[PDB]
Amino acid sequence: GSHMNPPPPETSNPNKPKRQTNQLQYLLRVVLKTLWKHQFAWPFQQPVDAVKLNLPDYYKIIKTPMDMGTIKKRLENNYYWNAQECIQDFNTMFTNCYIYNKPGDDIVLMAEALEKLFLQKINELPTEE
Ligand SMILES: Cn1cc(Br)cc(N)c1=O
Repeated sequence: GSHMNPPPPETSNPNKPKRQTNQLQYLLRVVLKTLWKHQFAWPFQQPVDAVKLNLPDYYKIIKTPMDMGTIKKRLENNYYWNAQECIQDFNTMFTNCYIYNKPGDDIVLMAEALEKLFLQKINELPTEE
């Protein structure tokens, strides 16, 4: 894509130690699955293309970009060590949305719908085996 967008967040790095936990499996099989398929998922399924969306200040404001495309790749490619790292990525995606966009903008209502499902699922994050 455009050189004016940053490189996406890292999804592969052999230097970072990896593990596959029952909680990370839940995060892919329940949490990501639930949000990915939601009618409102599409703005969150890949990094923000600030060029295409004509948001030139997006990456001036948002210095910790995250999206569900990146999280899906992280989960499928076993990038994470623990559930907290993955939960932190989802919370970053939501907070970035609420910081950048005006409250009650469509994008905000979409994030809110996903976040509601997210909280319900995360309260049921299984005990670590
Ligand atoms: C996350 N997200 C996605 C799209 Br599309 C447009 C935005 N303003 C945004 O914040």
